[PDB]
Amino acid sequence: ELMIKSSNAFDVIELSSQIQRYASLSKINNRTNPILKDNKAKEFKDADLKWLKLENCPTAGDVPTTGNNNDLQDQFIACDADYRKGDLSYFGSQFEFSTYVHPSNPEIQRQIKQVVSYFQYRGMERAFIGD
Amino acid sequence: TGNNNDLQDQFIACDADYRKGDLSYFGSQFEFSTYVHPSNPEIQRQIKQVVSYFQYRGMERAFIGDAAGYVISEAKKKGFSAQDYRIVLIEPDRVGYFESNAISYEEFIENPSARENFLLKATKDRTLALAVSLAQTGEIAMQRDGSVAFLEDSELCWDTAAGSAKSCLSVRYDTVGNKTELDLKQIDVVSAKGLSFE
Repeated sequence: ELMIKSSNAFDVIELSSQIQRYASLSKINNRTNPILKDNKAKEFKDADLKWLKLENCPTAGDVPTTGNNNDLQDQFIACDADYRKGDLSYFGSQFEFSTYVHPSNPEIQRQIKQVVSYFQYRGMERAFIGD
Repeated sequence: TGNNNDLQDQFIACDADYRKGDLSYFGSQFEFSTYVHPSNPEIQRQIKQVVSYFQYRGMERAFIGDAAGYVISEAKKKGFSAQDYRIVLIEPDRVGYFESNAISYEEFIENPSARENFLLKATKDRTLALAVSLAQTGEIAMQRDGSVAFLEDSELCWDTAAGSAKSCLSVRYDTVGNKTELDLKQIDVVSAKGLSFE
Protein backbone atom coordinates (compact mmCIF):
# COMPACT_ATOMS: atom_id res chain seq x y z
CA GLU A 1 0.00 0.00 0.00
CA LEU A 2 1.15 3.56 -0.82
CA MET A 3 1.39 4.60 2.84
CA ILE A 4 5.19 4.31 2.40
CA LYS A 5 4.87 7.98 1.52
CA SER A 6 4.05 8.66 5.18
CA SER A 7 6.54 6.02 6.36
CA ASN A 8 9.30 7.70 4.34
CA ALA A 9 8.40 11.16 5.63
CA PHE A 10 8.61 9.98 9.24
CA ASP A 11 12.19 8.87 8.67
CA VAL A 12 12.90 12.33 7.23
CA ILE A 13 11.57 14.17 10.31
CA GLU A 14 13.28 11.79 12.73
CA LEU A 15 16.69 12.19 11.06
CA SER A 16 16.32 15.94 10.50
CA SER A 17 15.44 16.51 14.16
CA GLN A 18 18.52 14.55 15.23
CA ILE A 19 20.53 16.78 12.90
CA GLN A 20 18.87 19.78 14.57
CA ARG A 21 19.64 18.37 18.02
CA TYR A 22 23.28 17.82 17.03
CA ALA A 23 23.48 21.34 15.57
CA SER A 24 22.30 22.92 18.84
CA LEU A 25 24.83 21.28 21.22
CA SER A 26 28.09 22.97 22.21
CA LYS A 27 29.37 19.91 24.10
CA ILE A 28 28.67 16.22 23.43
CA ASN A 29 29.58 13.63 26.07
CA ASN A 30 31.72 16.21 27.91
CA ARG A 31 33.65 16.80 24.67
CA THR A 32 33.39 19.60 22.13
CA ASN A 33 31.11 19.14 19.15
CA PRO A 34 33.65 18.18 16.45
CA ILE A 35 31.97 20.39 13.83
CA LEU A 36 32.64 23.50 15.96
CA LYS A 37 36.46 23.12 16.03
CA ASP A 38 36.93 24.71 12.59
CA ASN A 39 36.56 28.22 11.15
CA LYS A 40 35.20 27.82 7.59
CA ALA A 41 31.86 29.41 6.71
CA LYS A 42 30.41 26.27 5.10
CA GLU A 43 30.90 22.52 5.51
CA PHE A 44 29.00 19.64 3.92
CA LYS A 45 28.56 16.39 5.84
CA ASP A 46 28.29 13.27 3.70
CA ALA A 47 25.20 11.14 3.15
CA ASP A 48 26.78 8.06 4.76
CA LEU A 49 26.08 9.74 8.14
CA LYS A 50 29.27 8.37 9.67
CA TRP A 51 29.70 11.91 11.03
CA LEU A 52 26.50 11.45 13.07
CA LYS A 53 27.27 7.96 14.44
CA LEU A 54 29.16 7.31 17.66
CA GLU A 55 32.91 6.75 17.63
CA ASN A 56 32.59 3.57 19.73
CA CYS A 57 30.62 1.65 17.08
CA PRO A 58 31.97 -1.27 14.96
CA THR A 59 32.82 1.22 12.23
CA ALA A 60 34.14 4.34 13.93
CA GLY A 61 31.91 7.39 13.60
CA ASP A 62 32.76 11.02 14.23
CA VAL A 63 30.68 11.64 17.40
CA PRO A 64 32.77 11.64 20.60
CA THR A 65 32.28 9.52 23.71
CA THR A 66 33.42 9.99 27.30
CA GLY A 67 35.98 7.20 26.83
CA ASN A 68 34.55 5.11 29.66
CA ASN A 69 32.26 2.57 28.03
CA ASN A 70 30.32 2.01 31.27
CA ASP A 71 28.94 5.59 31.22
CA LEU A 72 25.67 6.53 29.54
CA GLN A 73 26.55 7.51 25.96
CA ASP A 74 24.36 10.12 24.30
CA GLN A 75 23.86 9.22 20.62
CA PHE A 76 21.90 10.53 17.63
CA ILE A 77 21.38 7.61 15.23
CA ALA A 78 21.94 3.89 15.51
CA CYS A 79 25.18 2.64 13.99
CA ASP A 80 23.74 0.41 11.27
CA ALA A 81 21.38 3.24 10.36
CA ASP A 82 21.04 4.40 6.76
CA TYR A 83 18.61 7.07 5.54
CA ARG A 84 19.63 6.92 1.88
CA LYS A 85 16.45 4.91 1.29
CA GLY A 86 12.92 5.49 0.06
CA ASP A 87 11.36 8.02 -2.29
CA LEU A 88 13.15 10.77 -0.31
CA SER A 89 16.78 9.69 0.02
CA TYR A 90 19.09 11.52 2.42
CA PHE A 91 21.70 13.44 0.46
CA GLY A 92 23.65 15.29 3.16
CA SER A 93 23.41 18.45 5.23
CA GLN A 94 24.76 21.97 4.62
CA PHE A 95 26.02 23.85 7.68
CA GLU A 96 26.65 27.61 7.58
CA PHE A 97 28.82 29.16 10.30
CA SER A 98 30.11 32.40 11.73
CA THR A 99 33.32 32.61 13.75
CA TYR A 100 32.69 32.62 17.49
CA VAL A 101 34.78 32.72 20.67
CA HIS A 102 33.30 30.78 23.56
CA PRO A 103 33.63 32.23 27.09
CA SER A 104 34.46 28.81 28.58
CA ASN A 105 35.61 26.53 25.72
CA PRO A 106 38.63 27.61 23.62
CA GLU A 107 38.21 24.69 21.19
CA ILE A 108 34.98 26.28 19.91
CA GLN A 109 35.84 28.56 16.98
CA ARG A 110 32.57 28.90 15.06
CA GLN A 111 28.84 28.88 15.75
CA ILE A 112 26.06 27.44 13.64
CA LYS A 113 23.87 29.88 11.72
CA GLN A 114 21.66 27.43 9.83
CA VAL A 115 21.58 23.73 8.93
CA VAL A 116 19.80 22.45 5.81
CA SER A 117 19.34 18.71 5.31
CA TYR A 118 18.76 17.55 1.74
CA PHE A 119 16.74 14.55 0.59
CA GLN A 120 17.04 13.78 -3.10
CA TYR A 121 13.78 12.72 -4.73
CA ARG A 122 14.08 9.34 -6.44
CA GLY A 123 10.33 9.16 -6.88
CA MET A 124 8.79 7.91 -10.07
CA GLU A 125 7.88 11.29 -11.60
CA ARG A 126 9.64 14.51 -10.63
CA ALA A 127 6.18 16.08 -10.50
CA PHE A 128 5.37 13.92 -7.43
CA ILE A 129 8.07 15.48 -5.21
CA GLY A 130 5.41 17.94 -4.07
CA ASP A 131 3.25 14.98 -3.07
CA THR B 1 0.62 8.63 45.77
CA GLY B 2 -1.15 6.61 48.44
CA ASN B 3 -4.03 9.10 48.40
CA ASN B 4 -7.02 7.78 46.43
CA ASN B 5 -8.43 11.26 45.70
CA ASP B 6 -5.60 12.01 43.24
CA LEU B 7 -5.40 11.01 39.57
CA GLN B 8 -3.06 8.01 39.35
CA ASP B 9 -0.50 8.02 36.55
CA GLN B 10 -0.26 4.47 35.14
CA PHE B 11 1.25 2.50 32.26
CA ILE B 12 -0.85 -0.67 31.84
CA ALA B 13 -4.20 -1.90 33.17
CA CYS B 14 -4.24 -4.35 36.08
CA ASP B 15 -5.54 -7.26 33.98
CA ALA B 16 -3.20 -6.47 31.08
CA ASP B 17 -1.26 -9.29 29.45
CA TYR B 18 0.88 -9.09 26.31
CA ARG B 19 2.00 -12.73 26.11
CA LYS B 20 -0.34 -13.07 23.12
CA GLY B 21 -0.12 -12.93 19.33
CA ASP B 22 2.58 -13.71 16.76
CA LEU B 23 5.02 -11.54 18.72
CA SER B 24 4.60 -12.51 22.37
CA TYR B 25 6.14 -10.27 25.04
CA PHE B 26 9.01 -12.09 26.75
CA GLY B 27 10.44 -9.44 29.10
CA SER B 28 12.78 -6.49 28.96
CA GLN B 29 16.54 -6.25 29.55
CA PHE B 30 17.73 -3.01 31.19
CA GLU B 31 21.38 -1.95 31.26
CA PHE B 32 22.44 0.70 33.80
CA SER B 33 25.39 2.85 34.76
CA THR B 34 26.20 3.97 38.29
CA TYR B 35 24.81 7.42 38.94
CA VAL B 36 24.54 9.98 41.71
CA HIS B 37 21.43 12.09 41.65
CA PRO B 38 21.94 15.75 42.56
CA SER B 39 18.74 15.99 44.62
CA ASN B 40 17.33 12.47 45.22
CA PRO B 41 19.40 10.04 47.32
CA GLU B 42 17.18 7.08 46.44
CA ILE B 43 18.55 7.24 42.87
CA GLN B 44 21.78 5.24 42.57
CA ARG B 45 21.83 4.36 38.85
CA GLN B 46 20.58 5.69 35.52
CA ILE B 47 19.28 3.76 32.53
CA LYS B 48 21.59 3.37 29.53
CA GLN B 49 19.43 1.29 27.17
CA VAL B 50 16.25 -0.78 27.24
CA VAL B 51 15.73 -3.80 24.98
CA SER B 52 12.27 -5.37 25.00
CA TYR B 53 11.90 -8.86 23.56
CA PHE B 54 8.89 -10.37 21.78
CA GLN B 55 9.24 -14.06 20.97
CA TYR B 56 7.92 -15.24 17.61
CA ARG B 57 5.69 -18.30 17.94
CA GLY B 58 4.77 -18.43 14.27
CA MET B 59 4.90 -21.83 12.60
CA GLU B 60 7.48 -20.67 10.05
CA ARG B 61 10.62 -18.92 11.26
CA ALA B 62 11.02 -17.01 7.98
CA PHE B 63 7.83 -15.04 8.62
CA ILE B 64 9.16 -13.19 11.68
CA GLY B 65 10.65 -10.65 9.27
CA ASP B 66 7.23 -10.10 7.73
CA ALA B 67 5.57 -9.79 11.15
CA ALA B 68 8.38 -7.44 12.22
CA GLY B 69 7.80 -5.12 9.27
CA TYR B 70 4.25 -4.54 10.48
CA VAL B 71 5.52 -3.63 13.95
CA ILE B 72 7.98 -1.10 12.53
CA SER B 73 5.30 0.31 10.22
CA GLU B 74 2.87 0.52 13.15
CA ALA B 75 5.51 2.33 15.22
CA LYS B 76 5.99 5.04 12.61
CA LYS B 77 2.20 5.28 12.35
CA LYS B 78 1.73 6.15 16.03
CA GLY B 79 4.64 8.56 16.40
CA PHE B 80 6.91 6.27 18.44
CA SER B 81 10.64 6.58 17.77
CA ALA B 82 12.70 3.52 18.66
CA GLN B 83 16.45 3.25 18.34
CA ASP B 84 17.24 -0.16 16.87
CA TYR B 85 15.12 -3.08 15.67
CA ARG B 86 16.77 -6.50 15.48
CA ILE B 87 16.00 -10.20 15.18
CA VAL B 88 17.64 -12.14 18.00
CA LEU B 89 18.18 -15.58 19.51
CA ILE B 90 18.28 -15.44 23.32
CA GLU B 91 19.28 -17.95 25.98
CA PRO B 92 18.73 -17.94 29.76
CA ASP B 93 21.57 -16.58 31.88
CA ARG B 94 22.53 -16.56 35.55
CA VAL B 95 20.49 -13.35 35.91
CA GLY B 96 18.31 -12.56 32.91
CA TYR B 97 19.10 -13.69 29.38
CA PHE B 98 21.81 -13.03 26.80
CA GLU B 99 21.93 -12.70 23.02
CA SER B 100 23.63 -15.65 21.32
CA ASN B 101 23.14 -14.45 17.73
CA ALA B 102 21.46 -11.35 16.29
CA ILE B 103 20.69 -9.83 12.90
CA SER B 104 19.39 -6.38 11.99
CA TYR B 105 15.93 -6.14 10.46
CA GLU B 106 17.29 -4.57 7.28
CA GLU B 107 19.73 -7.45 6.82
CA PHE B 108 17.10 -10.08 7.66
CA ILE B 109 14.86 -9.00 4.77
CA GLU B 110 17.43 -8.05 2.10
CA ASN B 111 19.97 -10.90 2.47
CA PRO B 112 18.56 -14.44 2.26
CA SER B 113 22.07 -15.81 2.81
CA ALA B 114 22.44 -14.10 6.19
CA ARG B 115 18.81 -14.92 6.96
CA GLU B 116 19.17 -18.70 6.78
CA ASN B 117 22.53 -18.71 8.61
CA PHE B 118 20.69 -17.04 11.48
CA LEU B 119 17.66 -19.34 11.28
CA LEU B 120 20.19 -22.19 11.20
CA LYS B 121 21.56 -21.47 14.67
CA ALA B 122 17.92 -21.39 15.87
CA THR B 123 17.96 -24.47 18.09
CA LYS B 124 15.64 -25.94 20.71
CA ASP B 125 17.32 -24.18 23.67
CA ARG B 126 17.13 -20.71 22.07
CA THR B 127 14.09 -18.48 21.58
CA LEU B 128 13.53 -16.49 18.40
CA ALA B 129 12.54 -12.97 19.39
CA LEU B 130 12.28 -9.40 18.16
CA ALA B 131 14.70 -6.95 19.79
CA VAL B 132 13.27 -3.47 20.29
CA SER B 133 16.05 -1.25 21.61
CA LEU B 134 15.52 2.01 23.47
CA ALA B 135 18.42 4.34 24.25
CA GLN B 136 18.16 6.88 27.05
CA THR B 137 19.76 9.84 25.31
CA GLY B 138 19.84 13.59 25.77
CA GLU B 139 16.29 13.60 24.36
CA ILE B 140 14.77 12.89 27.75
CA ALA B 141 12.22 15.51 28.65
CA MET B 142 12.80 17.92 31.52
CA GLN B 143 9.91 17.81 33.95
CA ARG B 144 8.25 20.69 35.73
CA ASP B 145 8.84 18.82 39.02
CA GLY B 146 12.61 18.93 38.43
CA SER B 147 13.00 15.20 39.01
CA VAL B 148 15.06 15.02 35.80
CA ALA B 149 18.57 16.48 36.03
CA PHE B 150 20.62 18.07 33.26
CA LEU B 151 23.57 16.22 31.75
CA GLU B 152 27.10 17.18 32.81
CA ASP B 153 28.40 20.40 31.21
CA SER B 154 25.19 20.86 29.21
CA GLU B 155 24.11 24.43 28.49
CA LEU B 156 20.73 26.09 29.07
CA CYS B 157 20.26 28.66 26.33
CA TRP B 158 17.95 31.47 25.23
CA ASP B 159 17.07 32.68 21.77
CA THR B 160 18.15 36.32 21.67
CA ALA B 161 17.41 39.08 19.18
CA ALA B 162 21.05 38.87 18.06
CA GLY B 163 19.67 36.57 15.34
CA SER B 164 21.35 33.19 15.70
CA ALA B 165 23.65 34.06 18.61
CA LYS B 166 22.84 31.93 21.66
CA SER B 167 23.27 33.29 25.20
CA CYS B 168 23.78 30.28 27.46
CA LEU B 169 24.68 29.36 31.04
CA SER B 170 25.51 26.15 32.90
CA VAL B 171 26.61 24.66 36.20
CA ARG B 172 30.17 23.41 35.70
CA TYR B 173 32.52 21.63 38.08
CA ASP B 174 36.25 22.38 38.24
CA THR B 175 38.05 19.33 39.59
CA VAL B 176 41.11 21.58 39.65
CA GLY B 177 39.18 23.51 42.30
CA ASN B 178 36.63 21.05 43.68
CA LYS B 179 34.13 23.89 43.39
CA THR B 180 30.81 24.20 41.57
CA GLU B 181 30.51 27.25 39.31
CA LEU B 182 27.28 28.75 37.96
CA ASP B 183 28.74 30.17 34.75
CA LEU B 184 26.88 33.19 33.36
CA LYS B 185 29.84 34.71 31.49
CA GLN B 186 28.09 34.20 28.13
CA ILE B 187 25.51 36.77 29.21
CA ASP B 188 26.77 40.35 29.06
CA VAL B 189 24.94 41.78 32.10
CA VAL B 190 22.99 40.15 34.93
CA SER B 191 20.45 42.57 36.45
CA ALA B 192 19.07 41.68 39.89
CA LYS B 193 16.94 43.38 42.52
CA GLY B 194 18.20 42.05 45.82
CA LEU B 195 21.57 40.32 45.83
CA SER B 196 23.40 38.45 48.60
CA PHE B 197 26.65 36.50 48.83
CA GLU B 198 28.71 34.76 51.50
